[PDB]
Amino acid sequence: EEKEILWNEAKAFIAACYQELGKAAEVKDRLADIKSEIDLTGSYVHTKEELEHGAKMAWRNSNRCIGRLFWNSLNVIDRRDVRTKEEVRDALFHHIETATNNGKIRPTITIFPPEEKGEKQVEIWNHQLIRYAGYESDGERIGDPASCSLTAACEELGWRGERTDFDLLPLIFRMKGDEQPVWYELPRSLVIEVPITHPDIEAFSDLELKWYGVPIISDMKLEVGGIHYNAAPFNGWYMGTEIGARNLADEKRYDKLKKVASVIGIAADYNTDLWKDQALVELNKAVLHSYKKQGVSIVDHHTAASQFKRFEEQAEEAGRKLTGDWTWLIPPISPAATHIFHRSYDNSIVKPNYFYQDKPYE
Amino acid sequence: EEKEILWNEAKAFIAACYQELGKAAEVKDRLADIKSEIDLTGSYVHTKEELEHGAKMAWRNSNRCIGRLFWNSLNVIDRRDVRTKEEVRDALFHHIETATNNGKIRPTITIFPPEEKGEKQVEIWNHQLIRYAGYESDGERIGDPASCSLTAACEELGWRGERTDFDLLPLIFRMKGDEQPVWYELPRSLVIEVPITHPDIEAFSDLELKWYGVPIISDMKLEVGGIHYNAAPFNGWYMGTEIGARNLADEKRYDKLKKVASVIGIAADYNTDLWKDQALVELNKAVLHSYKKQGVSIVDHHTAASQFKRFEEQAEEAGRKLTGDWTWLIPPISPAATHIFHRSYDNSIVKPNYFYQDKPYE
Ligand code: HEM
Ligand code: HEM
Ligand SMILES: Cc1cc(N)nc(CCc2cncc(CCc3cc(C)cc(N)n3)c2)c1
Ligand SMILES: Cc1cc(N)nc(CCc2cncc(CCc3cc(C)cc(N)n3)c2)c1
Ligand SMILES: C[C@H](O)[C@H](O)[C@H]1CNc2nc(N)[nH]c(=O)c2N1
Ligand SMILES: C[C@H](O)[C@H](O)[C@H]1CNc2nc(N)[nH]c(=O)c2N1
Ligand SMILES: [Cl-]
Ligand SMILES: [Cl-]
Repeated sequence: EEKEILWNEAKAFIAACYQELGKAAEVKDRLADIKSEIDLTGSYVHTKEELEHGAKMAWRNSNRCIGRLFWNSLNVIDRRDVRTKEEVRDALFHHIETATNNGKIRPTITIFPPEEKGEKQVEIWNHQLIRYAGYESDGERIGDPASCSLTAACEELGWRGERTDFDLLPLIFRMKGDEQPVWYELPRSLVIEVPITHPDIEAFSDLELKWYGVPIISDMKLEVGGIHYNAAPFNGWYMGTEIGARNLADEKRYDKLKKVASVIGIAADYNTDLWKDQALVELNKAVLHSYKKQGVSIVDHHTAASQFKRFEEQAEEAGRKLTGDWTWLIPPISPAATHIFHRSYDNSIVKPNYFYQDKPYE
Repeated sequence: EEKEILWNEAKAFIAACYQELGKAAEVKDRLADIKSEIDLTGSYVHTKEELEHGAKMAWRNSNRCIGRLFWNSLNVIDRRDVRTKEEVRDALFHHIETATNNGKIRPTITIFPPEEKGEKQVEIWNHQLIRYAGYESDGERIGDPASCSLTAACEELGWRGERTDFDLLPLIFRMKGDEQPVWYELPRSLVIEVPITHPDIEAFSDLELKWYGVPIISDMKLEVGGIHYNAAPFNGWYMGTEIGARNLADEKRYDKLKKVASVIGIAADYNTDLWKDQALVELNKAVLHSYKKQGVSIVDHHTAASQFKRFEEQAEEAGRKLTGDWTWLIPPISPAATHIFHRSYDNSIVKPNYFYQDKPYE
């Protein structure tokens, strides 16, 4: 019946995929082959065309992503051939280099071997391939609180962070058949970072803020036609509010709004002064300016929502229903200044798609 | 069976109301009386205590309101005695005067006779008792677009607006048995308005903006224990974002952000400059400053969310489940700077409550 779930998902995906690719006449023969393959082996293997179009459909179906206009130009790297930890490590280094593209970011996904019987072949422990460490030791908070748990697990395995506020975590992943994950320090030449400065306020550099160029999510499973690719990291470029309203501003993250208020010269004393809102706007302006100045791709939330509107129009023109999660699509600053705020969205789950999965620590 | 819906809602309300009022032993006798009264007359009449506590429960159950901490201090005015249009007009003038309270706003509801067999006794055409007119005549837009339809209906009945951007609409309501509503101009001495100025930027007054002091909603039905009070206007004080992010900023309302940008001296040319977000913050700061300076009650969205957090805590302490609509509770500026953004809310409908109802025009 697990086998039954597979065939049913398989029928649905192939029919849809081949219809979109102009190959509907080949559906019959392909499903035949697949049915025999499940019969004998307990699974089936995607063609390169299937896998590529499946990852692109999965992005197109991600209800929580404002960035979907560009779903059809996803760069897909097929690494179902990897068998060793060195090959996995090298494929991850490669994804970083090719996605970064000297700052002109290319949306990319690298796909590793799928689960076999719910049994992972490769288990990545990172939440993003590039992320900062976090520490908490009797009172003292250093770095990114969101990474405390993973940082502690790494330090169990013999790594030691320098305890700056921006230590890069090592890649950490376990292979099927190994008891402990291995880890590898990232080579700094592969990692672009951006110092945060403000276009008008010189003192803003006194805060000594920075962020990394490319968010490479490695904590989600790609599901395509009943095959579960648990290890399949993917990246876009940032929308500036993710850095300036959330990573740098949230009280449970870097918590910088009182420091931002002080450097832009406003009091942080009275709710009615709206100092938090003012500080959020100047911090977000600094983040966009800084990425643009350094030649690293980024989009502001107004341009992003306009692109998303085109995505909605495109879907209607193609006869496809649109699904979305309004609570994630609205940006955290000036949401009502976007068209998204003023309409509603059907939050149904459609596959192929990406699904969150929790880590072995945690 | 309509009679059956009534008794069932009646049983539920009395039991709950009397439990909260420490009167649970009187439930049996009261329900008995009520059952006979429905038997004979097709309905029942609330005691003054029931009606007052019911309106207060209905506020406490309004999922979309961030202001519910103060539900138990609602001022309830019982006007189930009115029979003429002059009495209705005078009760509405009175609500304005007593709610305004010289600027120290008192949350108030005036309750008129309920529907009898779905038959209204009094039908108020206004959406708020104080609101600005709107006009559109081949290209030319004047005043509040949200009021175009109602403004046109009034001008059918012989009223004529001066066609400023801030004409006050007349009260307009129909009585049972009359074919046409009547209308009455508001006396300006009852209506507080606030000129919008900025605490730091002198030029802001060049925009010649103003808003009215008190939002008095007259477009909703109060439902209490199966009795439908369609005419029951109620007011709070404003949260500043309602004026500055929505009434004055929205493209389909007064649409002032490009004018705000020009007067605060920033360019309105590039999405990445975040000029809309900057203009929204300065406009919202001006609205709070201006209401405070004039001595008219208002709350900022940060203080409001903190009060709402106390409302959540109070509900837990009392053993009551909390219901809310996250999509309306988050403020339209800096939503993620409030605790509301970071939790989830059960959007179930609980009665007594307030329910939207559409107008005869429209
Ligand atoms: C190309 C530029 C891209 C931008 C600007 C963009 C923007 C975003 C943003 C702003 C979010 C919400 C984050 C939050 O509010 O917490 C998000 C979520 C998401 N995006 Fe995109 N995205 C892009 C590319 C991609 C790509 C290439 C994929 C996959 C192939 C993807 C899949 C998703 C998914 C699955 C989520 C939900 C993540 C979760 O539940 O934790 N996005 N995106
Ligand atoms: C005392 C100060 C009050 C404040 C600051 C307040 C604040 C607000 C705000 C900000 C909204 C959302 C408006 C929007 O985003 O579109 C709202 C909605 C609402 N409030 Fe309150 N409120 C207060 C008092 C009251 C009172 C006294 C009642 C009734 C007795 C009430 C019942 C409601 C209802 C029913 C809605 C939903 C309206 C709709 O669906 O159109 N509120 N409130
Ligand atoms: C490809 C991509 C591009 C982009 N610009 N942003 C994103 C958003 C990434 C992102 C960053 N911080 C936090 C999250 C949420 C993490 C998260 C956590 C939990 C518990 C569940 C769940 N579904 N998701 C997501 C992804
Ligand atoms: C008592 C009260 C106090 C306060 N500070 N704000 C409010 C919000 C009033 C308000 C103002 N503009 C617009 C709306 C929404 C009107 C509205 C329209 C439709 C179609 C449905 C529906 N449920 N509601 C509500 C009410
Ligand atoms: C249904 C959809 O979410 C709709 O556009 C809502 C958005 N949330 C809202 N939130 C508030 N505060 N006021 C509104 O009028 C609306 N309309
Ligand atoms: C379930 C609840 O709405 C939750 O707090 C959400 C709020 N919406 C969100 N929106 C974004 N963009 N990112 C998040 O991580 C969350 N968490
Ligand atoms: Cl991030
Ligand atoms: Cl209003």
